[PDB]
Amino acid sequence: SEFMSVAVETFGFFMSALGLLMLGLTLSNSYWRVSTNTIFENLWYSCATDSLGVSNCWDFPSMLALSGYVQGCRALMITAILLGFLGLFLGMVGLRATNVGNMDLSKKAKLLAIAGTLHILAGACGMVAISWYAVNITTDFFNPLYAGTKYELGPALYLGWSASLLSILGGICVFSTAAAS
Ligand SMILES: CCCCCCCC/C=C\CCCCCCCC(=O)OC[C@H](O)CO
Repeated sequence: SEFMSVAVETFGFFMSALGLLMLGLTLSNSYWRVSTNTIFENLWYSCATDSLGVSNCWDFPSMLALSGYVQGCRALMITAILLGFLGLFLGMVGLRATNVGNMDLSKKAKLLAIAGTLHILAGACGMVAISWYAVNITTDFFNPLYAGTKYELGPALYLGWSASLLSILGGICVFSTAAAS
């Protein structure tokens, strides 16, 4: 019975770590959306590939981010990564075999529950940011009246959606094992 708890604990911990790492990869990924020249943007840069092949990038203007949804998506992604770091750290200390200080199993269980919640919240923040970003792009693309540039969903959004799910599912596992102590 103890093996099963440890296995799920270990599994959930590595899932959370994987989700956090991918969240960081998502935030720094160049392809949040691509013009259906060729324009591709993330939360930080707006770029353009001119004929033929040459690509240039400019910083995503802060007023544009503020007047839109980008600055909000920035805040949710940054929060998610910070929460995931706090969760990874506390989760690492909360593992059964871990000897950082000299805490009993009960104190470890409390830490795992906190770490578990942090990963769930991190996945939630990432989930909202990706979805918020995605809906804005999708609404414009399928709008006949929309005169502006139309974008496709970028690969990073599928990476972020996966990352968030991994964080949530991982956090659930860690939290479940914590409740059993
Ligand atoms: C174990 C966990 C490991 C993974 C966790 C990694 C956390 C950091 C990764 C990405 C954050 C940075 C994303 C890219 C930041 C770009 C900053 C930039 O150059 O911005 C230019 C300008 O300010 C824009 O307007």
